[PDB]
Amino acid sequence: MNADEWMTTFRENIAQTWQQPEHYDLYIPAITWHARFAYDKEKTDRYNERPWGGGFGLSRWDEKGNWHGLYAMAFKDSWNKWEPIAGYGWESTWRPLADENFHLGLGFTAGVTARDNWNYIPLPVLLPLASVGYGPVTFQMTYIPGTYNNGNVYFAWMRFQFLEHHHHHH
Repeated sequence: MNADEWMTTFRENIAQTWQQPEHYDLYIPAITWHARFAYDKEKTDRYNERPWGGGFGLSRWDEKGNWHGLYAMAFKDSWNKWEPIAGYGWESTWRPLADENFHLGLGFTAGVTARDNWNYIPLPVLLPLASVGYGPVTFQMTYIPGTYNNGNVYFAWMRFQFLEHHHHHH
C-alpha cells in the first residue's frame, strides 16, 4: 500500500522469481486417445480398478532459444511396483507478441523406465512431446508416430507449476 511497501512487495516477487529459477512441475492423468479402437472383451469382462501415480519434473531455458525438458515421476502397480521415469531432450517453444506466459511449441524427449531385474533393466525410449499453456494452466501433449493406423495417437495430461510442495515452516 505504502510507497516503499509496494516496492518491496513487488521486488520480492520479481527478485525471488529471477533469483530462484527452476520450478517444481507436476502432471497427472486426464484424457488419452485410443489407437486400437477394438471391442475389448478379453481382459475386461468385468469392472477392474487400477492404481494411479504422481507426475513431476522440471524445465530449463537456453539463451540460444532452447527449452530443456526433464521428466520425473513414479507409477504404482496393483502388485506393488514403482516405475521411475526420467526424460531428457530439447524442445522449441514460441512466444507471442504482447503476451508472454502463453507458450506454444513442440520437441523431443527421451524417457527412461527403470526396472529391478536380470533382464528388464532400465532402458531408454524416444517419445515426442509438446508444451502449450498459460499461467496455472499447462497442457502436456505427446504423440506416437508409426506407420498410419497404428502410428498416430495423441495424449493429453494436466500440468501445474508449484514450488517445493513438501513443507514450508518458514
